[PDB]
Amino acid sequence: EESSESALSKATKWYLLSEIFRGLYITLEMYFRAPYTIYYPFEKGPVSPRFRGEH
Amino acid sequence: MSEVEPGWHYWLAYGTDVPPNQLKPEEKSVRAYPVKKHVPNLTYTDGAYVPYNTARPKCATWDPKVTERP
Ligand SMILES: CCCCCCCCCCCC(=O)OC[C@H](COP(=O)(O)OCC[N+](C)(C)C)OC(=O)CCCCCCCCCCC
Ligand SMILES: CCCCCCCCCCCC(=O)OC[C@H](COP(=O)(O)OCC[N+](C)(C)C)OC(=O)CCCCCCCCCCC
Repeated sequence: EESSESALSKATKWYLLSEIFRGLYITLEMYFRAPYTIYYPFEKGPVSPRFRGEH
Repeated sequence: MSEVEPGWHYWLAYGTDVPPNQLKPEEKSVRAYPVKKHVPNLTYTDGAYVPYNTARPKCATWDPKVTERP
């Protein structure tokens, strides 16, 4: 009896999957972003002068 | 990827701003031996490096000689 939301508001979010449709929408935002992948062996990740490799 | 010459292997990986063809003569390496064509990784071929011991054996067996009594 101390829930601020009315019964219909709590059930409209529940039946219409409020947060799931948002969750899909955020994932779809990434679809229109630049990916991170680099095309090794045609490109190389960063190296620094302190790097340890072959002796 | 082993076909990339060592000088440019560093530039390609965003490790340096000066390409090895724009090097200052006071920053090039000085090699007192002839430098040949780049050799890629030779594994899965006949050119694969073979390790061996660079040290001689530590005991030298007697070189036998026979001497005859008087
Ligand atoms: C129209 C057809 C497409 C969408 C179909 C699904 C509708 C879902 C929302 C209704 C449920 C609900 O509960 O809606 C209400 C909810 C939650 O509101 P709250 O948290 O109380 O808001 C806080 C207080 N405000 C009201 C002042 C802001 O809003 C949402 O989460 C909206 C989600 C919108 C993004 C998802 C839509 C895009 C999906 C892919 C479309 C191609
Ligand atoms: C009158 C209008 C009719 C509308 C009909 C639509 C109803 C749909 C289901 C609503 C009920 C619900 O989401 O329920 C949630 C149920 C069970 O939840 P529970 O165990 O009861 O706990 C929660 C409720 N409490 C606390 C009140 C008890 O599990 C789930 O999370 C199911 C999530 C399924 C998501 C699948 C992906 C969606 C793909 C489609 C969009 C791309």
